[PDB]
Amino acid sequence: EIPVIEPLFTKVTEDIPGAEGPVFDKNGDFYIVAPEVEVNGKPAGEILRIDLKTGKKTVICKPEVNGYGGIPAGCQCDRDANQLFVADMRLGLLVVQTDGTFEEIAKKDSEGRRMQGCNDCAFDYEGNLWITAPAGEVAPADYTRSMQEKFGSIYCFTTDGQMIQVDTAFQFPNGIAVRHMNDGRPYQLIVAETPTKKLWSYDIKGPAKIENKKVWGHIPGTHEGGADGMDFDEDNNLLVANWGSSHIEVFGPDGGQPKMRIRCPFEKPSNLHFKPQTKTIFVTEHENNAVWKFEWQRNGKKQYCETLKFGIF
Ligand SMILES: [Ca+2]
Ligand SMILES: [Ca+2]
Repeated sequence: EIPVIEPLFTKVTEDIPGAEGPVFDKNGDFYIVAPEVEVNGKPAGEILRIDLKTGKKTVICKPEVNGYGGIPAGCQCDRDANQLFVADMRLGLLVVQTDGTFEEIAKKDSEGRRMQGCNDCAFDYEGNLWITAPAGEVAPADYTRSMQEKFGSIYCFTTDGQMIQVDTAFQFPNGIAVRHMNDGRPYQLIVAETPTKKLWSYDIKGPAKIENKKVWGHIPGTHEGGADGMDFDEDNNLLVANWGSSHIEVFGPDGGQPKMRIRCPFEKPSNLHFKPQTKTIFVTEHENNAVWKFEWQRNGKKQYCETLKFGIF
């Protein structure tokens, strides 16, 4: 018996193929990605800015490297600069400027191995970027994904520019989040393994240093799919989009089974993001390829881009 709530969901915008990676930059502007946009059967994913007032869409970037289009899927906003870090299933990790210019971060990791296509990412408060990589090698390699075979990896892009594969053998690692102690120190890394209906955790000992891999939680349902994107609220409750279940699961700090479920007026929630300093959660979903918003019980946990480099406390 798990309590379920049915809050009012308000449509923001639609017609965004594979709507994913909702994020707010330092100016408060809202962005999302459309990974499934295609031109002539070839990838032509886009990064869009959405006007929250009218809901009008503006494509600011259509990533492409050497004639190979991208499949942008997840985002995080930087702190020291107002730029976006985008996980791309075809191009790896991208840094995108608000004027639409972009740069591909790496073609190979620290060990010289070819970079894998990424899906989502999360910054810890020290500025390290944790990334899931469910795809195979980046372009120009043939596109493939670990939906059946276990070749999905996890990366950590350190503050000193190193791209380190921290673990592998995942069956489609998807959403990812970092739990911090009250003193702001990175404590645990939570990784969603979609098809297996599992949420995994690691203890963070330092930059690109994780240990004690554990099955942290279980996603409900026997439907095809499972945990996609996720984020923490200010009380460290973890909200997880359960693709294919019509619900967003709410886990307590200790994980295990959901302590609560949120019913959505659609079947495929993909990701979510809190509007800075509010209880408003923006949700992307793949049933109607649209963006919606609803009010949670409390404010979200501050993202890295909201913290101060030169603060006192
Ligand atoms: Ca995802
Ligand atoms: Ca998010």
